[PDB]
Amino acid sequence: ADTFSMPKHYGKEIVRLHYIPLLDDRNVNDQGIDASGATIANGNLYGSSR
Amino acid sequence: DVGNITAKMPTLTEIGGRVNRVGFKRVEIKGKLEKYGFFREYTQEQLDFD
Repeated sequence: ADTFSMPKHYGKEIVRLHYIPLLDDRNVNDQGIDASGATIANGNLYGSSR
Repeated sequence: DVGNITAKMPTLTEIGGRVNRVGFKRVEIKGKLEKYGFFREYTQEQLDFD
C-alpha cells in the first residue's frame, strides 16, 4: 500500500466514499420498475444471482 | 470670627521690643509603584487540529 497524507486543520479522523456498482446485492433501493410497470421491491437488475 | 481676629491682631507699641514672632513649616507627599501581569498556555494539538 501507499501512504496518504492528511491536511492540518481538519481533525484527527478521515472519511471516504464507495459507490457500489449497479449489478450488486448491496445495491438495495426502491427505484425498481418491472418490464410492464408494476413497481417492485428490488431496484437492481436480477441482483447478483447467476 | 471677627472677635478672635481682632483679639489676635499683631498690634505694636511705641517701645517695640520682641513682641510678635512667627514661624513656618513644610510637609511631605509620597508615591508608590507596583507590578502586574498574567499569562496563558496551550498545546500544539489544539493549534494544529482546530
